[PDB]
Amino acid sequence: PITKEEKQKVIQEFARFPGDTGSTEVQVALLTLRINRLSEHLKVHKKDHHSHRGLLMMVGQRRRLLRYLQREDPERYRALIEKLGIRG
Amino acid sequence: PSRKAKVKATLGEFDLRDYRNVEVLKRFLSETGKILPRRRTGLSAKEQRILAKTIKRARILGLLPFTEKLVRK
Amino acid sequence: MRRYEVNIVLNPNLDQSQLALEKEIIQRALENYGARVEKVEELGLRRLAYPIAKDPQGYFLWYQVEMPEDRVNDLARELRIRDNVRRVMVVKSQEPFLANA
Amino acid sequence: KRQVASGRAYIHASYNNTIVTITDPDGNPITWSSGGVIGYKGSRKGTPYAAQLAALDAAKKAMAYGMQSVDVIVRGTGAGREQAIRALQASGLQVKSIVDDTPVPHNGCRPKKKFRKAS
RNA sequence: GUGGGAGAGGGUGGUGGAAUUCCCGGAGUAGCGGUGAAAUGCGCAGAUACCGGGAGGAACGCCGAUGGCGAAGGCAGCCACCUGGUCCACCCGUGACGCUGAGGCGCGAAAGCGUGGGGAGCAAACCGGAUUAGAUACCCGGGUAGUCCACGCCCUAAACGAUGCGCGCUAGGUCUCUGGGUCUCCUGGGGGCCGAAGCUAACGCGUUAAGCGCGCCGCCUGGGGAGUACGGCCGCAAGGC
Ligand SMILES: [K+]
Ligand SMILES: [K+]
Ligand SMILES: [Mg+2]
Ligand SMILES: [Mg+2]
Ligand SMILES: [Mg+2]
Ligand SMILES: [Mg+2]
Ligand SMILES: [Mg+2]
Ligand SMILES: [Mg+2]
Ligand SMILES: [Mg+2]
Ligand SMILES: [Mg+2]
Ligand SMILES: [Mg+2]
Ligand SMILES: [Mg+2]
Ligand SMILES: [Mg+2]
Ligand SMILES: [Mg+2]
Ligand SMILES: [Mg+2]
Ligand SMILES: [Mg+2]
Ligand SMILES: [Mg+2]
Ligand SMILES: [Mg+2]
Ligand SMILES: [Mg+2]
Ligand SMILES: [Mg+2]
Ligand SMILES: [Mg+2]
Ligand SMILES: [Mg+2]
Ligand SMILES: [Mg+2]
Ligand SMILES: [Mg+2]
Ligand SMILES: [Mg+2]
Ligand SMILES: [Mg+2]
Ligand SMILES: [Mg+2]
Ligand SMILES: [Mg+2]
Ligand SMILES: [Mg+2]
Ligand SMILES: [Mg+2]
Ligand SMILES: [Mg+2]
Ligand SMILES: [Mg+2]
Ligand SMILES: [Mg+2]
Repeated sequence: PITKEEKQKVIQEFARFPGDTGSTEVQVALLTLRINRLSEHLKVHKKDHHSHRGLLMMVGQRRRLLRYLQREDPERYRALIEKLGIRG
Repeated sequence: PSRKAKVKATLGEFDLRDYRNVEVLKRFLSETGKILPRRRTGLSAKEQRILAKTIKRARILGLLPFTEKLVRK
Repeated sequence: MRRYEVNIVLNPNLDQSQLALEKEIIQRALENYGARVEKVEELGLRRLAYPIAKDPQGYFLWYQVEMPEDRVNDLARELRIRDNVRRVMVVKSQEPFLANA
Repeated sequence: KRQVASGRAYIHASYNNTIVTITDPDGNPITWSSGGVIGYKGSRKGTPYAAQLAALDAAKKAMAYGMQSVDVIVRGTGAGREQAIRALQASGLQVKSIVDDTPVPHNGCRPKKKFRKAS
């Protein structure tokens, strides 16, 4: 799944500054994480349709953010994407 | 109606998550291995749900009865 | 690692020879899958509520371990071959939820 | 003439008839009676009365093998089931203990239409 | 975000006992079965009832609720792994990043279609037995598709709360599921019942609105003709929109 430890690493190496647990940058990071996890989960269990929904919800929940960012700080944006390998 | 004084009361404190305490567990089955209904067991939706759970386990471990022949009819 | 519990009921009609041998198989295969002994109980023989494998009685073993989840099932599939091993039930440990305390 | 003494008497209540079977201390039948055996045919066979004699006609055939005591075991719900149980009691035979053991399944086979609106 | 919670939410592998059928053995006779009453059917090649053994398939008794989960369709034996949603507390990070949502895309009970496998029980069609004025039926005896699994199609429904989604506002009482607290009680989320104000053609609704408001979508415009014809798009077909 995602051990309390595992999740920090992400945040840590993302939080725009100490205690930053909840900034667009961060959020997107974790989303991605989860998303990727689930995705490979659906590489198998192609019939786990109920889990698949959650995927879309995530994916969209992500775009709604990315969209925000890119519109607000077009730089923080490029930054973030250029890091995850998201979109191509 | 039921005038038999629920189980629980006639019992100490135990772990409902214990699928090996035959002596205590056993106490929750009817003459037949049937899992006693709350109106008798004397627990809560939450307990009565954790009970049945462990009981079923014990059975697989062959420590409790799936069913019993009713004596005297 | 995840804390489990490996209940094992094996043939009652044995002896310190094979019986020991089974532990000398079981106890091995465990470590062959990363099994980690935390505490073992051996209530030995007892009268099953219903006959399992024709016989009306079983020898119960117990093994509280902390092995690698990814191979739990792999551990059970294996432990099952032993013909004397008539029942295997692994179940991740939970804190004992008491009632009427 | 094998001599039995003690034994088992299985009652089989059906809504259509009531076979009663007597067997040695552990399975293996000895004698038995039905509703036709005695004499009836159609729905007659089930009548609690038939159930009676049925238990009885199976009572004698039993004593003849040297029957004295019996463990009664009932199966299925049906007319005169209690009759039979009641018969065997006043059959001159020793009725050790009645015990119901009807076969109830933990739900597995789809029942005939006739037994589903009930299910 | 951190820290707790409940759950038949989904996918996979495994596994348990009850029962039905069948095969093997015993023991054992003359019936069984089924109905309103019967008959077809089964049984001396030995059935039904009983006992022990095996094989197989499908469904999980009690627990079980007026209960729980899900977006819907729907989801109950047990275990492990993978995985989704959700609730409470703390009020810690972001700083309006929000709501709705044409088209699109995905999901979607049952039956049905394609390929392969499986096939205990049940059973359209079907073959018989009864019934009746007749019986292409209801009852009874058999029985193929199908029902079960994999993969791929089908996309419909009284797909119902016959009630689109989101937010704010407006008495309470009571029962309940689940979390937190200073735990005769307060507070949060969910499931019910009764009822304030109000609404409603009425029945009824009534903080789980059908009340008072705002935003966005879908839809309606007298019956029949007809969910038909034509056209298009979709489908292997049946058919669907
Ligand atoms: K319900
Ligand atoms: K057309
Ligand atoms: Mg700015
Ligand atoms: Mg004949
Ligand atoms: Mg077969
Ligand atoms: Mg709902
Ligand atoms: Mg429904
Ligand atoms: Mg979760
Ligand atoms: Mg703050
Ligand atoms: Mg600030
Ligand atoms: Mg939307
Ligand atoms: Mg749409
Ligand atoms: Mg189907
Ligand atoms: Mg098919
Ligand atoms: Mg006919
Ligand atoms: Mg007529
Ligand atoms: Mg009519
Ligand atoms: Mg028929
Ligand atoms: Mg049939
Ligand atoms: Mg479908
Ligand atoms: Mg209407
Ligand atoms: Mg209320
Ligand atoms: Mg409390
Ligand atoms: Mg409430
Ligand atoms: Mg009123
Ligand atoms: Mg009024
Ligand atoms: Mg009301
Ligand atoms: Mg018109
Ligand atoms: Mg029309
Ligand atoms: Mg019209
Ligand atoms: Mg149509
Ligand atoms: Mg075409
Ligand atoms: Mg049609």
